[PDB]
Amino acid sequence: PTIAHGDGRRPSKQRTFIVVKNCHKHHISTEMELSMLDLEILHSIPETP
Amino acid sequence: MKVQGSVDRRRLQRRIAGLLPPPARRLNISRGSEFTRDVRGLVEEHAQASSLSAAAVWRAG
Repeated sequence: PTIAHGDGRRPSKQRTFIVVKNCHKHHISTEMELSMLDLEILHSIPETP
Repeated sequence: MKVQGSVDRRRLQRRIAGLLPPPARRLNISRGSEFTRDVRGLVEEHAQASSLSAAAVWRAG
């Protein structure tokens, strides 16, 4: 908005702005280690208790 | 029958069947039908190989 002034010499023009916003990008990591004994006895098949 | 025997062919077969490599990934570029039936599999396998949520990633591991 704007106020309309009289004593001011030339009436203020109405105002519009263009605002360009940027999106930041953040990436996130974690590491998990797993043993080959697990990764194998998983592929195998159980038969006994 | 007369003797039991000391080993189980069933167990030997099932224990090997888990050590054969995964097959190749073909892609027919001569028939449209087969081409699509393979590209569908391509997208399914990417999902299964890169989606954390499932354990199938860790299996393909």
